[PDB]
Amino acid sequence: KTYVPKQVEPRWVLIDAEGKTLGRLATKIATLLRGKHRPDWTPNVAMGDFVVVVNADKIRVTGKKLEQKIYTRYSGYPGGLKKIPLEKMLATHPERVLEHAVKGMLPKGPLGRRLFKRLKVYAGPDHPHQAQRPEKL
Amino acid sequence: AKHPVPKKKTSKARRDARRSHHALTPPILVPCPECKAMKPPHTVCPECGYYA
Amino acid sequence: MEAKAIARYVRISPRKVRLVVDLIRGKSLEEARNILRYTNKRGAYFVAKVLESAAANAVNNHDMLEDRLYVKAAYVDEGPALKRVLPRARGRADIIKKRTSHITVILGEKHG
Amino acid sequence: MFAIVKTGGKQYRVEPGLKLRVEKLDAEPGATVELPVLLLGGEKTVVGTPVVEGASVVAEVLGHGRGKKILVSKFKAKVQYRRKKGHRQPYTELLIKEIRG
Amino acid sequence: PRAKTGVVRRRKHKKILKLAKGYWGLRSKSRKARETLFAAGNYAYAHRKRRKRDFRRLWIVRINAACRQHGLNYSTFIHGLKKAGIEVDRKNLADLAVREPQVFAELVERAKAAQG
RNA sequence: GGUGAAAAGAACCCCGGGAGGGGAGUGAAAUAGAGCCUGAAACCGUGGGCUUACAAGCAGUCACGGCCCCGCAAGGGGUUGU
RNA sequence: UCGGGGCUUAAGCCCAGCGCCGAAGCUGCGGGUCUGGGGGAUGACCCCAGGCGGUAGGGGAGCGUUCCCGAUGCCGAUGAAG
Ligand SMILES: [Mg+2]
Ligand SMILES: [Mg+2]
Ligand SMILES: [Mg+2]
Ligand SMILES: [Mg+2]
Ligand SMILES: [Mg+2]
Ligand SMILES: [Mg+2]
Repeated sequence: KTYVPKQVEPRWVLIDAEGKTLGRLATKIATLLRGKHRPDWTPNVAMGDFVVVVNADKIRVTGKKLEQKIYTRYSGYPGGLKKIPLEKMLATHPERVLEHAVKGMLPKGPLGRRLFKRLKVYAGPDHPHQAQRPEKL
Repeated sequence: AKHPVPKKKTSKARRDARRSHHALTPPILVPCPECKAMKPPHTVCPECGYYA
Repeated sequence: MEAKAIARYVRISPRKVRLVVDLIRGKSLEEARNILRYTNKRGAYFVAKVLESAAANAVNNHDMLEDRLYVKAAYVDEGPALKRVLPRARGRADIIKKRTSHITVILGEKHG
Repeated sequence: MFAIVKTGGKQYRVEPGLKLRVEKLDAEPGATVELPVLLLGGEKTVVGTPVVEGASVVAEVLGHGRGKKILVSKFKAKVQYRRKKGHRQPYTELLIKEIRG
Repeated sequence: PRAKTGVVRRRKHKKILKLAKGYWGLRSKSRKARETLFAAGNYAYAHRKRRKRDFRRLWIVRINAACRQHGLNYSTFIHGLKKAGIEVDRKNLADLAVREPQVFAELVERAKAAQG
């Protein structure tokens, strides 16, 4: 029978974001978000590495995107289709742009939402100085 | 019989759930100055009497 | 040790008395007595009467002491039902179901 | 000594003597049988060719026997078609003994 | 001669109702169970074929994530072995990445040289 | 339509207005106690094991894990988290 | 809204190349069954190979309930049927 893993300590990670393409970066963040990188993978338990990102505003994006890219927030009320361009998100809470990126690449299941928690994001940098901080590119 | 009609026989589980708040609540009583009997607050009582 | 006391064929709805019963389940004897006393319900009377008898049976037949017993358990059961007719508009004849109860009350010795 | 060995079309590592269960085989009840098929070992027995050359994993056939009766059953909607059928797989109780490479 | 339906049916039913025991609502208390069983029946058979596929990929992620740690693609890894002529590492027992990683490592080294 | 071999159909005490019970007693048998042999199923209910209040569904099935229970062991049963 | 996140010397389009994924198709190991063929005083059974989705529909082989012969028998209070 295939290996039956057990409790594993959360491996935190420190991730840059300057000049990093939105999609290309989110990809690695998600794959590392779940323990999919470690050969001891197990979709059942879900034990992905705690990813913490900084320098959110620094994220690059190709061609017409700051102006073209649109987001959609729909309330249950009529006409509540409220939509926002990319430039505005960077103005308000910019961390959002990357979150809605990773969130979109995370699985639809409940545990996936549990993974989205493992994902921390800001722009300064300066994370909540906890302990772990294994830098990466 | 007319327009209002139940579409489906409600599941036994769903039925019991409705009667969630249905549960009663025990009355409130207190020892009286007379006998040790338990009178309801702000009240007299038989086999005990009262004053004033 | 435990003492039972059943009241079969009581003209009253189960769901109705179940409420009263659920109040005293696992309660001290004297404590329960007072509950039934001032509880605003019809089912109270039938549960109080039988529960009262459960104490008598516990004493005069099982050497249990009045000052130390409680309601180990209790529950009502649905007996048969008295089906009746009912004249309805346009001649519809709907049967009515005056159900009956089977209140059971079992006392028991406390501790030591 | 993790010794691999393919028999019955399926392969699995092998501990230094331990109770294992493999596909049926034409062997005596409690006799002995040698599996020339062998892959790797304890000290990195790199398998040059598909299967290692001079090497063999032996194990005493502890006995034969059938097992859990898994239940198969076909069905198809809007068409009277349903097939109840039982099936239980036979297997040999290969007790690992020698593991000489 | 008359032949009462007798016990025949009751035995046929409870026989089935036992098999369906554990389910939900009337679905485990009546002929509804029968319907449910047909679904479960065709589910077990379909999920029996799935069970292979499930682990097929289950190991592949283990394998790929493993040799990707040493520095190479899963396709790169396998190609080397298929070339080196080593059917040894059946994808299942490729789990060595957890058990005796050194062994798995040398298997990678073989794949490295076997390619070129 | 059916108590039981036989009425031996429960004297007497206790709670109670009664009904109905708890003792005692008869009987091989009283969940054979009186529309009473056998008593299945729907349906109602109490106690116990496991489970659930960030969750999306023809209700199951496939895998892993936890908890409870049987076994010298491996193993088997119940529950369901993902 | 391209299935969605996303994607710009591409995660788009055209040209060429090597490698891998991926079905219940195929191979591997095991068991069924039917058919044809071989061993065979030996009926028997062993071995080889191939077919085996399936409604109307045809064919074939069984299980089970009621009753009769079997019964002036056998099982049965050390417990039949249910
Ligand atoms: Mg009227
Ligand atoms: Mg009605
Ligand atoms: Mg269908
Ligand atoms: Mg009887
Ligand atoms: Mg289990
Ligand atoms: Mg025929």
